[PDB]
Amino acid sequence: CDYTCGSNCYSSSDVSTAQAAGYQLHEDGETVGSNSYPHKYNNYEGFDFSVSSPYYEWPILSSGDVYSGGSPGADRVVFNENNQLAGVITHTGASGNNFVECT
Ligand SMILES: Nc1nc2c(ncn2[C@@H]2O[C@H](CO)[C@@H](O)[C@H]2OP(=O)(O)O)c(=O)[nH]1
Ligand code: NA
Ligand code: NA
Repeated sequence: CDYTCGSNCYSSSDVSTAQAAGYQLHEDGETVGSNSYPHKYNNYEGFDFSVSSPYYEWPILSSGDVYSGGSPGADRVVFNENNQLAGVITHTGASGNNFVECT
């Protein structure tokens, strides 16, 4: 696994595919789903991302398909304004409504 979010296993191609879809919607000024993804990720957790902000979060799904407006699940891809990958985060293993980084 390139990224492990709890029990979910993601390759760098699964991440690139998810990011490309979130980035396109972001540029278009449109969102999908009841929680309106993609949307800004503030970095309250204080992850040390090596690319610049602003950051946006978009769901990445364990099933392998691109998020298509249903349940976002626990996992997210985080990307910035230049379509650079910041990281992959999850609610799995985090307390409250915080996130932890996938490893
Ligand atoms: N845990 C977490 N939630 C965030 C972050 N950025 C935005 N959100 C949350 O995502 C949702 C969409 O904006 C809001 O509930 C917002 O929470 P706050 O209301 O606390 O800002 C972040 O860095 N961490
Ligand atoms: Na809009
Ligand atoms: Na809890």
